[PDB]
Order: sequence, then structure tokens, then C-alpha cells
Amino acid sequence: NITNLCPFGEVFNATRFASVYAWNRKRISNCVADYSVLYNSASFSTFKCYGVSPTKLNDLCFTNVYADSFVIRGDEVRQIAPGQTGKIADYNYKLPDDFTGCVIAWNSNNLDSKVGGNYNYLYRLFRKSNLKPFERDISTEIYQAGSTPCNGVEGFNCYFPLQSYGFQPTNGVGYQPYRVVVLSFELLHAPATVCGPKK
Amino acid sequence: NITNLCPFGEVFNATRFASVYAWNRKRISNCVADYSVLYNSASFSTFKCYGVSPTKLNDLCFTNVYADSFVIRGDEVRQIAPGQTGKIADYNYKLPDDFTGCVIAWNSNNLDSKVGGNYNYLYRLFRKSNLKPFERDISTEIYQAGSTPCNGVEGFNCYFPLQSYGFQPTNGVGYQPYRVVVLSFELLHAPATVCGPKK
Amino acid sequence: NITNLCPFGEVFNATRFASVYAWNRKRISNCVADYSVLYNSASFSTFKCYGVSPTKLNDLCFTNVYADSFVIRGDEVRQIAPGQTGKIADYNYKLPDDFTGCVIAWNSNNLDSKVGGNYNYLYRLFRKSNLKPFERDISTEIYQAGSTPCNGVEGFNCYFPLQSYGFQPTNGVGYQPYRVVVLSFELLHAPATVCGPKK
Amino acid sequence: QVQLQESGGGLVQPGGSLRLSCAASGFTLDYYAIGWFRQAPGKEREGVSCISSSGGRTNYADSVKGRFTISRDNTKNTVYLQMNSLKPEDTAVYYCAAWEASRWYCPLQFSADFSSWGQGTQVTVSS
Amino acid sequence: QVQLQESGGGLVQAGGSLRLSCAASGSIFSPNTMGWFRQALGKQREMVAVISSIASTQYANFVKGRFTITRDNTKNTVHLQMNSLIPEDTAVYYCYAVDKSQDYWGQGTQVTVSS
Amino acid sequence: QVQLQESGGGLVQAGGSLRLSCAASGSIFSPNTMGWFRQALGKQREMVAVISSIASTQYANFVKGRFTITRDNTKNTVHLQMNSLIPEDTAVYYCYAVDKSQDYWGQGTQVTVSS
Repeated sequence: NITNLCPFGEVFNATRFASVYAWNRKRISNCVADYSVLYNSASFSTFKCYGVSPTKLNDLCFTNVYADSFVIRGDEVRQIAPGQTGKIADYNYKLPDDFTGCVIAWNSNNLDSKVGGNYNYLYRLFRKSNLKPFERDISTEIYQAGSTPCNGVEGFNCYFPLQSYGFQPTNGVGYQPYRVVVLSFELLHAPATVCGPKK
Repeated sequence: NITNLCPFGEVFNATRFASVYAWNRKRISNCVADYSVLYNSASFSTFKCYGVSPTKLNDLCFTNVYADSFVIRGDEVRQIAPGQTGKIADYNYKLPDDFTGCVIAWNSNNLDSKVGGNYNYLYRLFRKSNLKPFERDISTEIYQAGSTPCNGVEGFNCYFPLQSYGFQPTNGVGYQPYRVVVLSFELLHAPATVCGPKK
Repeated sequence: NITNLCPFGEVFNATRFASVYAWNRKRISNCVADYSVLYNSASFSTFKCYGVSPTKLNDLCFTNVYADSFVIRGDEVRQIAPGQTGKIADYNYKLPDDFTGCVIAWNSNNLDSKVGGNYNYLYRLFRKSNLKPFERDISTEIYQAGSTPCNGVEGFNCYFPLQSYGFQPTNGVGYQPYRVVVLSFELLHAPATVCGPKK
Repeated sequence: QVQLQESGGGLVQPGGSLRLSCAASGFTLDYYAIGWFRQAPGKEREGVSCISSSGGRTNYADSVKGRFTISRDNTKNTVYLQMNSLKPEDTAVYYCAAWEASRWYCPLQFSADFSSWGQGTQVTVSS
Repeated sequence: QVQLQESGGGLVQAGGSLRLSCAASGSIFSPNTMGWFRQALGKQREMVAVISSIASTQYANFVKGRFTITRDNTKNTVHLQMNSLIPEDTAVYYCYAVDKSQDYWGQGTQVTVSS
Repeated sequence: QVQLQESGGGLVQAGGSLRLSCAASGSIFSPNTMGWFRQALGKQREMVAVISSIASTQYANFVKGRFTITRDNTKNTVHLQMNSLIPEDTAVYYCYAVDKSQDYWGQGTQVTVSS
């Protein structure tokens, strides 16, 4: 069968992880994927797969993989699932209620938190509307909290979209940095490209 | 080459139905019969058509039709399938296995259930033998369980031929009233007097 | 040409009925039998007899009788049939596809169900292999749901086979106890020990 | 061989989501309109929702409207039910059953008869 | 009608010890499997240990490493020694006899521990 | 690995003017949105202006009417001319690259003003 390797090192061993409104979507195809390693990495804190069980990921072959890997507070991880609600589940990004794919994560307390605060992770509290399943909005217009227009100027009822997080090692378990990966699979009317584990 | 219609409303919008033992009948011919009208109307519980396809019905020409009407409880409707036995199928009405036609049924609770009970509807438990297919029994004789010669006198081993139905809204789904009309058809090499809507 | 009769009343009317994994078996022979009474007994609500119609069964001769009795939840009854699937069929008791004999069952909510729940009946939801026809291999080994050998110790991915049932009068009919007996006849070319009443 | 099998029921947390599919074997459910029904401990089978044979005429109970959704895969011969905003009241046994266009006027808003009765599945909500 | 004679319960303070026993006085066809199940008021049946006459252990994690079981093959009795008791562990325990034909039950031994 | 080269800070007395500049030397997929932020010692991350390459301004009320941003589309560079400086507005400043794919962060420019 086919033998190339899915660049997980560029994802899981990636030096830097993106913000929660500037997501990176990686496409993976034409390569062999070793999922049991991460399932036996004895590190992943979270393991929620939907549509395909965690163990039959490693015997099924897939047409395409699309990956989204970022850092979120541990308390807010509970809103990462299909059909769920909350600031991230609605304002940020929705998983479709029949989402086929996996949310897997591992806290990055010593990776993405600084003593003075790694404020590089920016999170919106308000939107004109919630997004669709797998909808990316990086629009930065100053939200109009009230009836008065903001004209791109903050002030009264005029708020910035997304505020920083004080990511520090001092944060509690819920507020600590967590490196979370959402993977969307496609078993569609196409040849499977992420294949190989038929051994 | 005829225009007059068959009395389907009169068959079904009829005020009064007969008991299971006595039932009713209609020799129906020399009329137009619209079944696309009926098949997608389902003011009914069961369309169970044997020897015939319900889509074909309006397409079908029939030499004659025979109609039967009687009310049943929900539990024992299943006994009306041919090749099956039940206290109805044994001691109220026998159905031939080579049955061409369709049974139609529908719960009639607001019509035939009253809180005080509708005991005008009779249900035969005892008979010396099961009836042959398509038979009625209006006998008024007291059934002898044992050797005691009742001679028309009830008592010990002297039984009521037809127990009265207790139809109330208190009845469960299996005990509620269900008016049932069986449409027996003969597929014979004869003038098809019951041709459906065609040109 | 025998004299002995079987204690059908003693065997059946006996209050003591086993569970499903440890169903109780009786080997009956040399006995003059009368199953017409048991047929009309009705008590055993269910009557599904395979290989013979129950009517002609009465006068028949039988080589040997195996009576296998237990108590079951209401919904699981359908899993008991020749060539039938289900968690009990594949994990507690499997009938041969060639099963000859009859399955009979009665409620018993008033006998086997307690408001506090009668958990005296265990079920093997977990097994290492499927059930062969007439297999009662009582194994309580702690199955290893994961790769770690549990060594008979519960914990992470270490579950138990036998789970009890909450038989209560408050239970639903599908979640209520049912007293079930299956009669199996090995009608091999061995002289019959149990027969019907005719010269 | 008319067999309707409900699958996807179970315990979910209030505020969550869930999905049922009941699969039809032995017959063409496509010609059948399907109603999903529910009975809880101590209550009768209520009319949760109803969908046409073709999926075009619909009904939801007032208690389930705006939170639950019926759909059907006629090609794959199954009927699906998506539940959103779960509440602890929803713990009950479910069935899906089949009947045809039940009146003059199309929709399945009214109750009807329900021929093919499935095994049913228990959907529990509690936290 | 196999009878499972149970004795050895009672009231004991926290950290104390008792010694239960159940005896199968009936037929006991072939080898058996003698067990203990627990049921607290308001809860279902949970198996303490389903040790067999031969082997297979079957110890649970609830009281992992505190209770123990001894076999007496002369009389086919089984004794359950409980040590370092806690209020959570306390419930009513039934002896269990798998047998080869069908299962039977004990009639109860109350275990209560508090301070 | 988009790099944003930052320069144009330093020490200036009250009321003076400097000219910051940040340049995104990386991929910068499609249009981007280049922004400036403020961080004084002991505070959070404070936004100066998130003017996109096209439009949307995104000026704040803090130094309203004093700072301006010029966009150089030839080199995709964004220049921060700040005038009429005050000991309060002083902090270390970082430029920002929204990009299409992810956002990246500058290495810092110290801005100090006092008298």
C-alpha cells in the first residue's frame, strides 16, 4: 500500500501554537498516520473522538484530514464538542453536531505561560453573531455595544473584540495553558489519502 | 364505460359498525373506485394489502368487491393475518391464506369509546370448532364447557357465547376501539366492474 | 405402554427459578405427559414452539425432555430464539438454529419483583467468546477492557461480567421480571420415554 | 421481517446534544412516514415528532419544538433525530413507528396509528 | 434447597475487624464458586469477591488490599476476614453459591462501622 | 515563520515625536491586518490600532487624535508616527501580523518620555 508520513512533528512538536481567533487549518493527505503513538504517548490529557472510535482510527483510511491546534484555558475546554454552547463554542467556532473527528489536548503550562503573563492569546467576549460550524472570523472591527456607532474608535459602548489572557505558570488548573487539537476527517466519495495502517 | 362512484364515504363515514362475530358486508360493483384518493388518506390505522400492491390499486380493475366492518381492540389486531391463530382467528372470523384484498383498520376511541363502556359490541370466546374462512355465526345458544346439558340454560359449564366489550377511554392502546373494514377482492376472469380511475 | 407420569406441576409451579447465566435444567423421561392443560394454562403468556405445532405435539412421543427455566427482563425476551442475536443470546444463553421445542414465559412482577429491587438475578454482559447452543459455562473472570492485564483486579478498563437487575413492581413491563421456561426435545432415533394418550 | 432498530440513546448531560437513528430492515421505510414517540417512567407514549414518507410534512411536540430536529436518510433507509439543549425531563424510552399520509391536508401534526413498533431506546438526562 | 448459613457481623468501631462465614449445606453439584455481594440501603448489588474453590481471584478495587478470603475444603466453608474498617464499606452482605445448576443466596449479615 | 522587524523607539522628552515601523517579512497569506499594542510594566496588553491593509481604522480612545499610521503596500509595511508624547503613554510596543492563517508577535520597541 501507500507509504508517506503525516507531518505530526510539524503539528504536535510545533514550536508555536496560534491564537483562538486566528486558527490555522492544516490539510493532511497521501501519508501514513500513526495515531496509536499519541494514544500511547502517556501525555494527552483529553481524548474525545466522534464518529470513529479512537482505536479504529488506526485501521481505517481517510480521504482528508484538517487540523486545528491552539492553546486554551483548561476550564474552557469543556465547550469544545459538537452542538455545545459557550463563548468559544458559539462566538469562536462550532463543531457541527455530527462532527467526525477528535478533540485531543495536553496542558502547556511550561510551554505557553510566562511569569509576566503570556498575553499573546487573545479572546473575544462579544460578537455581532455567533459563527457557523467550522467558521473562521478574523474580522477586528470595534464592536458597537450600544446604539452609537464606533467609527473604528473605542470608548463608550465601543469595545475591542478580543482581550488577552494572563497565561502564567501561577494559573490554576482551569486557567492553565492547554494545547488542544481538533481534527476533522472526511470519509467522502473520494479515494482515501491518509492510509497505510493496514498491516 | 361507467361514471357513477363507489360509496366509499358511506362505507367509512357510516355511523354504526357491527360486532366482530356478525360483522357487515357489501357486494360492490357498477361504480367508479378512486384509491389514490384513499391510499394517501390514512384516516386509518392499517393498510395491510395481501395479493395486491397498494400503489396498483387505483390502476386495478375488479370484477366485484366485498366489504366487512367490525370493531376490535388494539392487542388482538395482529391475529387477523392469514396463517395465524387467535381467539378471533379461531372463534370470531377465519381468514383464508390465499386472500386477495386489503384489511384496513383505525382506532375509533372518541367515536366508539365511552367512559361508561360500550358493551353493545360482542366477542365470541367459545365454539366447538374454528370457523372456515369468511364465516359469520349469529348463534344464540349457551356454550357447554362440560358434560352438563345446558339446553339453553346458563350456569355451571354453561357459557355466554359473546362477552360484551368494555370500550372506555380508560382502555389502553391495546384495549381501545378500532373500527376495521376488510376489503376482500376476487381476481377472476369476469367483467371487472370496479375499474379504478383510468381512461 | 408405561405407567409413570411427570410432576409437571411440581417442576413448574415450584417458586424457585434460576437466573439466566445459571438457568436450571431438568431431564424428564419415562413419564405419561399431558401438555394440553399447560397449553390452555395461559399463565405462560408466551407460546412459541418450533419443529412442531403445539396441537399435534400433545399426542406425540418424545425421546427425552430438557426443561430449562429462568427469569428474564421484559424487553430481552426477543433475544431468545433459534438463530437469534442479542446480549443474552450472544453472552448468556444461545439456542441452536436447529432448536426443537417451545419457549413459554409468564410475568411474575408480583413474585420476582421487589420495590427495593430484586438483584438476585445476574447477567453476563461481558464474555470472551460467543455462546454456543446450550452453553452454561459460568465464568466470572474480570474482563480486561484494555491492554493492561487486570489479573482479576478491577480498576482502569477492568469490568465485571455479572450485573444484577432492578426487578421492581414499579419497573416497566419491558424492565420487569418474566418467568420463562424452554422445553427442548432431542427427537433422535432413540426410543421415546414420554408420549401422548393413545393406544 | 419489518424491523425498526433504535440506536444512539443513552445518558447525556443537561444542556448537551445527542442523536438517534432507527434503521429499517426488511421493508422500504421510504414509503412510510415515521413518528418518534416517548414514554417516561409513569407517563404514556407522547407524540414527540412526525415526518412524512418523503420528509416534506412535519410535526414536533410543543415541548420539543425549537430544540429537536427530525430528518431521514431515505437512501440509507433510516430516520435520524438530533436533540439539542437537553433537560433532565427527557429521560424516557423512545420508539419510531410508521404510517402513511393521515388526512386531507398533508402534514403529520395530528396523531395517527403507528404500525411498526421498534424496541425503543432509553435516553437519560441528569447531572 | 441449598442453605447458606451466614454469621460474623455486628457493630464495630472505625478500624476494627470482624470475621464473616457462609456454609453451603446443600447438594453443591461438581465444583462451586462461593461469593460475597454488598448492598447498602438505597443502592444496588456490588460484588466484593467471587473467588472460586480452585482459582481466579476476582477481587474488587473498592476495598482492595484490606479484606481477605480463606477456603476450608473439608467443609466447603468460606470465611471473609475484614480489617481496617471504614463507614463507607459498611453494608449488608450475602453469601453466594454459583453451583453447577443454579445460584443461591444468603440471608444477611449486618456490618456497621462508625465513630 | 513571519518576522516583524520593529524599530523607531528610544528616549524622547515630553511633547516630542518618534516614528516606529514594523515590517512583515514572512508569507503573509492573502490580505493581513497589521496592529500595534502597548504594554507598560505591571499591566495587560493594550491595543494601539489594528488598521487593516484595506480599511477599518480600529483606533483607540487613549491617544485619540495624536498617533497616526501609514501603510506602505509596496513592502507591506506599517509605520507608527506618534506625536505629542506624554509620560503616561510610554511603554514597550509590539507589532502584529494577523495574516490569513495565524497571528505573530513582535520583539519589542521601548518608548520612554518624561521631563
